[PDB]
Amino acid sequence: ALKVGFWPAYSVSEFPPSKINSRLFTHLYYAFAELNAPTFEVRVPPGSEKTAEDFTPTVRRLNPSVKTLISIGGGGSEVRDNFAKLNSDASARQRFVKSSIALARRYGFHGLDLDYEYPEPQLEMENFVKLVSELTAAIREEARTSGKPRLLLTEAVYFHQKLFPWEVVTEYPVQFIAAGLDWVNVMAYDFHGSWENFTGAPAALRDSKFTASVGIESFLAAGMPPEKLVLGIPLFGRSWLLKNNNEVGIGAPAVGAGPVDGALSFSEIQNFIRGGAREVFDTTTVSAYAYKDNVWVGYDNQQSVALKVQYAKEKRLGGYFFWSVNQDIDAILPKIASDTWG
Ligand SMILES: CC(=O)N[C@@H]1[C@@H](O)[C@H](O[C@@H]2O[C@H](CO)[C@@H](O[C@@H]3O[C@H](CO)[C@@H](O)[C@H](O)[C@H]3NC(C)=O)[C@H](O)[C@H]2NC(C)=O)[C@@H](CO)O[C@H]1O
Ligand SMILES: CC(=O)N[C@@H]1[C@@H](O)[C@H](O[C@@H]2O[C@H](CO)[C@@H](O)[C@H](O)[C@H]2NC(C)=O)[C@@H](CO)O[C@H]1O
Repeated sequence: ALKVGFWPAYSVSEFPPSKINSRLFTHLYYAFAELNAPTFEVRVPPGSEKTAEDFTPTVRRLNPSVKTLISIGGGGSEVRDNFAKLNSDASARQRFVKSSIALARRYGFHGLDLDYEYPEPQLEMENFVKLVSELTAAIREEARTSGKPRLLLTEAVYFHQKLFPWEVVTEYPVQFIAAGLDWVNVMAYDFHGSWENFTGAPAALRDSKFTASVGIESFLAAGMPPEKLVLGIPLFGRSWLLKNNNEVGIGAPAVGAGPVDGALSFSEIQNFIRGGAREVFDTTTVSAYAYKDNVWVGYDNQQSVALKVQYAKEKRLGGYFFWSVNQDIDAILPKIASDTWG
């Protein structure tokens, strides 16, 4: 039963690792180490070496059984560009593989994660396959030479097995992934947001083609062992500005991004509700939304998280993950999730 949380280094001043309730997790990720083109000597951003080193001893103090991984990359164009450059260059791949393994050992992490959004089109998937195959082999070799248990290896994946479901250019090779990786973190969110002129459920479990269940179904149908899938749950919501204050449900017309630039942490959503916003549970999508005046936000709440976690158990999945733990400062949703699986 994998109970996974991502801690982003950007949040250190407001949410240091000491604030994570590690009792509610089995694995905690440090996000992110950088690719460091053109040498591809993978590293944490210079200046954050102390934070990276202290992360694992700190989180283990509250739950010694908890393990940690360091995630390399992240969302966004710069990371994607760097992976694409890296994966086409055999010498660069070698430097990346060696330095990433060294990095995990240097800071006392138990594993590595790759966050590459996304290995498409076909050429990019083919070259990513080369990188990951080489990384798997080197991880096994390092275990042999050091005598230590092999580093864990995971990666972030799109919600769906096909890239992309409306126009397939490539797809995740599930047998390859199951053999080389301990699990994948399924990013079952960002289905809807301010890029649309209507409100919607950003992480709908079901409904539409853009749902967590449809995505999970696609990986399983391709042949992914269910235990290799870890269901992502966001600790943030997507927000809109409403066109009309009297149209406040799902599918209401919108005029752009709400605060803050279209995303609001769960903790800020709790503040929003305490400040007069009305919370609504949407049973159709298994999600929540809240609104006040011209601001509308869709997110996961106590009820929808319990339902999603039970869904993951019903579907025989490896577990669940939260992005990102700094966004639920009181750990309300990680608590519900942990209690639900137990
Ligand atoms: C596994 C996963 O969920 N991956 C993707 C997420 O990483 C991504 O969340 C966003 O991550 C970036 C990088 O950590 C965040 O950007 C940072 O934001 C802070 C605060 O605003 C700012 O100080 C930093 O400068 C900025 N760093 C960078 C490198 O841009 C961003 O806040 C995260 N967004 C949310 C909503 O949590 C999500 C969403 O884009 O996508 C996942 O696929
Ligand atoms: C061809 C087309 O219109 N495709 C739409 C997708 O762009 C859209 O995907 C979403 O795009 C957002 C803006 O780039 C991203 O923030 C978000 O991650 C992404 N979500 C997914 C699941 O791919 C989808 C979903 O709204 O709709 C398609 O119609």
